[PDB]
Amino acid sequence: RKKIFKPEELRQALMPTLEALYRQDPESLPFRQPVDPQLLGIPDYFDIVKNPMDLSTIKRKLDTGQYQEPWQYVDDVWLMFNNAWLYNRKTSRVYKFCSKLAEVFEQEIDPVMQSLGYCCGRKYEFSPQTLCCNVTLGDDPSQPQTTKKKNDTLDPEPFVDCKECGRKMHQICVLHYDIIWPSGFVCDNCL
Amino acid sequence: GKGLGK
Ligand SMILES: [Zn+2]
Ligand SMILES: [Zn+2]
Repeated sequence: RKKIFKPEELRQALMPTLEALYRQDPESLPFRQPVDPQLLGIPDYFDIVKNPMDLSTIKRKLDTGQYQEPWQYVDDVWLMFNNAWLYNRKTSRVYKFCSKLAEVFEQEIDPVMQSLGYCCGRKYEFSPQTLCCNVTLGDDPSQPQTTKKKNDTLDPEPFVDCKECGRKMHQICVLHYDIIWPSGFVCDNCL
Repeated sequence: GKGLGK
């Protein structure tokens, strides 16, 4: 039946991934506390970032059992990075630091999500998809909200739920070209 | 578009 994750299971699996981020010096420094626009002198910050996130807040969420399942933790991690890549310029120190944190995260999260029964821990598709030649802006919980182009955006890798345990798994990870699931997808664990 | 930076 439906998998429920208890707080201590999520904390013990995931916290090392967050620690790996905190370990980065200088890179984690701008991410260790909530952005304070007065202190930092950036009064436009909450004009651009509608839903702030930082390492301390994620830590507090883990410590207090605020995540019901681990994709929610992954989403906050990417909300944090996506906010910073939005607010800050590509040539800025804080943007480059953010890209380093994301690299570290990508390398840490997969075996840890695998230990929790998931296919992997990866949020985004690997490449932009080929194209054919206001309010709360919610496409995705990690996408910073909004109130001529380059085709370099990544979409979230789409999910299918296991009908037995209720875990969200990637379509591209668990659905294969030569297998059909007439009665709905069941993950290998639950099989 | 982009913020005043930090
Ligand atoms: Zn996957
Ligand atoms: Zn399952």
